[PDB]
Amino acid sequence: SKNHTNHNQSSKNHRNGIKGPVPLHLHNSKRGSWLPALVNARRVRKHNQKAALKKRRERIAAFAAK
Amino acid sequence: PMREIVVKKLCINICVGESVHCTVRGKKAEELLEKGLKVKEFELKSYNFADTGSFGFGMDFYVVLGRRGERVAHRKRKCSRVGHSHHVTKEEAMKWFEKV
Amino acid sequence: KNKAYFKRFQVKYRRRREGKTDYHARRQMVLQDKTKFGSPKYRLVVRITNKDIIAQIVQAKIVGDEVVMAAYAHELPAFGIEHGLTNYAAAYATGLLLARRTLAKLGIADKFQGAKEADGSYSAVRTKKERFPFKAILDVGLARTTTGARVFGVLKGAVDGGMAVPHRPNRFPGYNKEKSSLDAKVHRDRIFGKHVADYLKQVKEEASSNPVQFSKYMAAKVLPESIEGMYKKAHAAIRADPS
Amino acid sequence: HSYGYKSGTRHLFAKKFRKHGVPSVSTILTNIKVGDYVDVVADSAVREGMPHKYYHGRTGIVWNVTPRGVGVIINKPVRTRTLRKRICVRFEHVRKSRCQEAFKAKEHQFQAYLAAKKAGKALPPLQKSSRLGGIVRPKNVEVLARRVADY
RNA sequence: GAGUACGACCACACUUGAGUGAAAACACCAUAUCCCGUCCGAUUUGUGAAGUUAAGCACUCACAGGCUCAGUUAGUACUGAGGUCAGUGAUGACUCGGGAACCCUGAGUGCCGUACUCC
RNA sequence: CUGGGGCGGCAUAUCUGUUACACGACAACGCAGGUGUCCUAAGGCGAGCUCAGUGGGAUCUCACGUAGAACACAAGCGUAAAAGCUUGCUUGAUUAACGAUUUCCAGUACGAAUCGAGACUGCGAAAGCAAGGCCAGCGAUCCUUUGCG
RNA sequence: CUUUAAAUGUGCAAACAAACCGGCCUUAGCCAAC
Ligand SMILES: [K+]
Ligand SMILES: [K+]
Ligand SMILES: [Mg+2]
Ligand SMILES: [Mg+2]
Ligand SMILES: [Mg+2]
Ligand SMILES: [Mg+2]
Ligand code: NA
Repeated sequence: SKNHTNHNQSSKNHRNGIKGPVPLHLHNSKRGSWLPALVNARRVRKHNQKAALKKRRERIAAFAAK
Repeated sequence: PMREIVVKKLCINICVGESVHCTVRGKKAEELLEKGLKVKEFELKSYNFADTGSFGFGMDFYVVLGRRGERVAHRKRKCSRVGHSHHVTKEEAMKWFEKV
Repeated sequence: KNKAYFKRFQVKYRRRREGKTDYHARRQMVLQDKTKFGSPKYRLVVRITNKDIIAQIVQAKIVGDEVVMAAYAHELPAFGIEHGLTNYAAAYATGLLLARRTLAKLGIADKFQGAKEADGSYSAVRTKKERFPFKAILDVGLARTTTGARVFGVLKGAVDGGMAVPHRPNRFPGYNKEKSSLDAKVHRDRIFGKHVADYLKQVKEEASSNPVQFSKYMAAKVLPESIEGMYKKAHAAIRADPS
Repeated sequence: HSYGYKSGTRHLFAKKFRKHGVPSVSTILTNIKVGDYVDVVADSAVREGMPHKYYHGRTGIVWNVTPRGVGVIINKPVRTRTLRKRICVRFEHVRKSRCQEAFKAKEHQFQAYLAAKKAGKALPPLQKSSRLGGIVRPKNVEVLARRVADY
């Protein structure tokens, strides 16, 4: 009343194929990594965002003036 | 001159075995084993000698003797082995015992 | 020792066969944090032969260790020592000279002068664990670490020179295990050679009643009371002209 | 018969003949950065931070570095899809990988060719295929035949 | 051409025997009041230079045994694919491919770094 | 559960070697054995030593000795200036902001394990090592009970 | 049981969200410092 087999399983698995892995640049979360480096990275990202806002404002002013 | 066979250590053990070891070295140990030599009349059996060079003969005596420079084996740093020629032989030990 | 014995036999490393290296200690000595990506890390090698003292600053590498500075006890004649070359005072001088040479090479000299004099006291070393000083760790090799050894004399010399070697004063001569304190006066006595002077004086008091020890010292006019000034002059010359 | 962590590893986790011993100093001095390609090979003599027996021959990329540990991303097929498993091991159980060596050599060679073309030096003559034909002048000629002594 | 200190690879470097070793080193070696440790200054620790190359160490030598690299073994053993092949069967041959090992015989017996020093 | 059922036994949770076919996976009332405990040291660290055995000599002494011993218990793997033996100090067998992960796997939990951040500490001259004894030794809702705030 | 060791296997890589070559900005992150 208890039987085990692996007969049809490979065919079933390959019907809709073995899907490949997600590219490494996606779902690239950093949670659980080394905290001392994580904190410094966060500070640098904040500075970068401020810089991007300033750059856009400068672009807008230049286009308007000339 | 470094091949001069000299006495290194003399150990005396008393085995009571009921409900003791001691080693002596230096100019004191030479003063000892004079009582043993006198008691044995400067005469012991040939089979008492051992192939290494040591020998011995209540308190049981045992004297181990060899050339100098055997530190290269008991040294901690850069320990090595002493040459076989520099090791003392049974016949040489017997000759030394007869001479002294 | 049959043929099978030789067929299955793994030889040890070469420098373990010759009995020069303790690899278990060397691994933990060169090991560093992996989150540092190979920042420079130096160790202080102190080796004492029968008639010489060698002290060098070493950095490990895959191709082989690289040496940054090196001091020897036989360069002390150029500064004014010609008698001991092995005792505690010689060790202190060697350490101080090595530290001065290394700081002069790095150019960080004139910023970390350590202590201008010697007192035998213990002052904590400043480490990251105001600009920080050069830092190295101490490798004593296979030597036994007992209180009052010469390796710790070299260490004290380097620390007084100005390097930052972490340490505790549990192995300096004037240290009592029960009292858990240090005797800076005893340490200064041993640095400047009071023990050598006293032994020489006793030997000169003897060896005259009966007519090898201190043969050259006695042949020269080395009076047992011309030692502390000699060592102070040696220190001043070393600090003045390390090169 | 039992689903233990280290079941059936008697030959897998075992030192090679006359190669026993703890890791060397070059292993300790090797440098690993995030984004490197590494091989996961277990060392039986460490026993701290070993990976599971599944990951003993796989190659992955580094996503995390700690004081004495590495984080590696490794693919694993489970039924109809492939997972991205994240394993934490000590630094003794990983080894730098030469799987991109040929690609990097190709890139360097192309850059060298571009530099030579810009400079003006003469390029080496291109290689010749071995599938072409030509006149063959033989030094020795023999007869191929079964002889009586062969059986 | 050498020596010492720190080393990477970890026997072509190991194990067993002889011969040689300029200078400088490295060792044996002398000693025990002070720091230090023991039944024992033997090991270890301190303080020194009277004797040497005896020993360690280095080089050369030796069918040495081991180790390393080739050749024979051998297109053999085994093996992926094929047949309404053979044989009662064990098994075997053929067609398109891959391809060893023990043994046996030749050659060899460390190499590469940083610093200081003596020829 | 069951080569009908009953009697017997358990593989009914769980570990090693094998079955098993050189990645991983792989069954039988298949084979040979284990587990529900034990340890304030049999845990942590530093130092000093070298084991099993063999030969010669009067428990002691010398020479050899690649691990043939020992690691609480079954087996496998690993280990020689140690991971074994002796010894000195100790309580990292604590706490650890709901950090991440592996094995089983439905990619759920439980048990076990790996890489970490913070506190307060232990050993060590130092670099360092230690949040038990590597890997088997264990348990939901409701209810009772203790601590905290 | 064992070094030696196949054939069939099995992981990864092979230029457009990648990588390469010289300015600059930010961070304490490391280092005695840069
Ligand atoms: K079924
Ligand atoms: K000694
Ligand atoms: Mg398998
Ligand atoms: Mg130890
Ligand atoms: Mg457990
Ligand atoms: Mg256990
Ligand atoms: Na969580």
